Amino acid sequence: KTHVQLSLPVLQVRDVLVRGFGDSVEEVLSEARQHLKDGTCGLVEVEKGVLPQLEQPYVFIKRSDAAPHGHVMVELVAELEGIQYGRSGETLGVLVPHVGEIPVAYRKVLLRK
Repeated sequence: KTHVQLSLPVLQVRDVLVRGFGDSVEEVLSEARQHLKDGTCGLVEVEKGVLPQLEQPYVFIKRSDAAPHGHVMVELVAELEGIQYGRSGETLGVLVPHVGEIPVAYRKVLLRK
């Protein structure tokens, strides 16, 4: 399938134990895609002071369309030193590895895979 319905656990930034996917734009996008497929991917909602608590490069999920079965359509955009790799809509949050942190909510997304 070109798209996969996912429910992403929403994590508080101060709970997150692994604060990024790796060390290059290509690696973080790769790792994010693998974790999204394996159901081992969390979402941190971006507010004032969140991103400097996480590791660059960042992986964002961004709205790709204006929501089948409640799932918002999204795609991945990476960022390193203020340059983004991809072009998409509004940020729903930043992706991080999920290693058993207790979520505060779930974000239903339809991922262009």
